[PDB]
Amino acid sequence: QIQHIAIVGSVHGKYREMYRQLSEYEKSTGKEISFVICTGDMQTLRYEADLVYLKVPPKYKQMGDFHLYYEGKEKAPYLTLFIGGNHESSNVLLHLYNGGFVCFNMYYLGVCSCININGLRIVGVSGIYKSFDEKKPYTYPPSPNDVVSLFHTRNYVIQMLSNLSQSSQIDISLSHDWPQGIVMKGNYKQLYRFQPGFKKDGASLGSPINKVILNTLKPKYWISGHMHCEYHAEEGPTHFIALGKIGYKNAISYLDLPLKQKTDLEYDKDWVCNLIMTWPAFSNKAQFPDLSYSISELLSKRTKELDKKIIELWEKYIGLKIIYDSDTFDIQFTSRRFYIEKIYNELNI
Ligand SMILES: [Mn+2]
Repeated sequence: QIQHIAIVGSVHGKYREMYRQLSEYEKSTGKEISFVICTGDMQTLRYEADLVYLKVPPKYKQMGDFHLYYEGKEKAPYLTLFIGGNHESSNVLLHLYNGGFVCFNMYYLGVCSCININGLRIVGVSGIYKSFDEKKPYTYPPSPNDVVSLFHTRNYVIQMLSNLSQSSQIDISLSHDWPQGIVMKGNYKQLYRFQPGFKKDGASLGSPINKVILNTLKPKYWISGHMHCEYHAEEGPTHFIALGKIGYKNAISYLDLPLKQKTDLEYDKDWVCNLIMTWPAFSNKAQFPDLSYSISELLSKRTKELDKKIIELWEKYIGLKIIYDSDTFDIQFTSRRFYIEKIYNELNI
């Protein structure tokens, strides 16, 4: 009993083409896709006004396909999970920094999070690395002046994710840009001949944030897009897989994993606990996180009984199953934060 998981690189707003490719797999092979994982550059523009938040070179200022799905004209055939890249409707993703459905069957994992599906634990890290923004807080509501900085990966996600492999392993981890250094742990020679532009960065190619996270959690798989190429490498127990951009053949691959239990998309318990316990750092809706707080210290307060109560409270107000919610994203921002704050305050601490 195996589950077939589609892994996708950069979409660049080409959804109909991606799904058309995907259905041509379930027929060319007769295999069934359990679900789809996308590693970024989703460009989830709802309508024209969102073009403001899409940082792209001029020739790529396009609406793409997403809005058809947002309108209901098109329907995603597979449950599709994704993180943010460097080309996004960044206002939408900020509204959903704590994750959310952008439309039917399309779930954004947020700035970072861990989810559960079919007995798997999947960790996501959105964005790309620029050193000058790694300590920048998020400002809310989103402003057009932040189009250039919103998609940069913050350092704080390291602390948010670091304890996640304490109780069980991490099956799959996603990022947009590559973990730094991992280019050297594969056939980088074969790569360079095909991508001469990568040679210059050397071992420094990729994100140091993702490097730390990979080393700390050592997932079974690490999947990245962004680099417009196919690539494999091995860092200890972790299989690295890089994917190209939709419209080209290196863009989609498939993971045939053992399916132990079929199980709906669910919030990860440990992630939920971290999410609740770090609330004080995120209590200012205008500017977060507040790094006068230590994410680590806040998370050191996790105890078994506390975790147990959190999961009970989460299950009550929100539910363990991640379900589709068609409320406008600004409502979902406020709503999820309302319940996070409620749960924390009920712990009495
Ligand atoms: Mn990219």
